[PDB]
Formats: sequence, structure tokens, C-alpha cells
Amino acid sequence: IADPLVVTPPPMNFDGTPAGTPITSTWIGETSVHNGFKCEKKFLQKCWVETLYANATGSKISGIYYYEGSNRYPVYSLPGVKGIGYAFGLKDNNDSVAYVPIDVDGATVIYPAVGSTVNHNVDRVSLKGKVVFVVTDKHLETGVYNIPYTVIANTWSEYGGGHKGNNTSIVAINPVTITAH
Repeated sequence: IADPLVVTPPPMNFDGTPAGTPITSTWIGETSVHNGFKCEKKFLQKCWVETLYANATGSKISGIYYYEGSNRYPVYSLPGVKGIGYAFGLKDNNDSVAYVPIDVDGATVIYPAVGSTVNHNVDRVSLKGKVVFVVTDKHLETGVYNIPYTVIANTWSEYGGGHKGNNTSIVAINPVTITAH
């Protein structure tokens, strides 16, 4: 079974602005699920997680990115919203695993990652995500932006051993408001 990962950013206030300006000074809405993907063993058998994949569902905005260190994150448009987009981080919730961009250079391996635990006793991977919103129109209107519930990735598993079937799941952004002055 797999639990959806729904990141929950807090309300934002933005006081202006070139495209690519982040709405907040760092990432927000960090959220994690204990049971990201868990394989269900058949009776008297053993199962483990071999690989997890994430496919970002959004449309990239050409030429706009979110930078952290040597990492360059794509920025996507938000269905229903003009002038604000998002970047996101998604990873194995292992303390040895860093956040790095997916969907760069269709789907992306997210497990194993560098630092992940990998053995036949890993029947469960926990997942963690976060988001940042980015100005994409240099003429962003002032007012109240209501970001709708937005699925941002579909995810799925490849399990090993004797299991009851692979899972699919999602990553989504919970609705949030950005007040632009």
C-alpha cells in the first residue's frame, strides 16, 4: 500500500519583481509520510522495495529555475493560476539522503537514492516533500491568489520477492493562499 504525499504550505504574504523571484526565502510545506510505499508480503514469503519512480505532472516554464547550491530545480506553471509557479523537492525520508531535483535531463528514479538503505528487509520507504512558489510574470497583479489543490507527480513502485502487487500514488499541493501586495 502507498499513502499519498500532500505537502501543506502555510499562507504566504508577498511584497514586491523579476520572473524567478521566490515568494519565500526558502522552501515551505515540508511534509513526510511514514508509509510512502510498503510492499505487502504473501503468506510465508518476503518482499522488499526494489525501485520507486516519480513522474512530474506539471508543464515546465522555460528559462525559469529555482537554485540551491549546485542544484537547478525546474519551475512549473500552476493550473488555474497565472504568474506564479512552483518548484518542489521529493525524497526518501532517510536522514542520509539529500534533496535533489527530479525531472531534469520520462520518469525519475527516487529510490534508491545516494544514502538510502537497500536490502531485502526494506519493505517500506518513507517519503518527504517540500515546495517553493516562484514569480513567473514580471507584471504580477496584486491581490489574493488561491492556489487550488494540485497533483504535481504520479509515483509508482517496483517491489521484489513475494508481494501482493505494486502500488501507484501521488504527490500533491494542498490549497494555499498567496497575498501579493
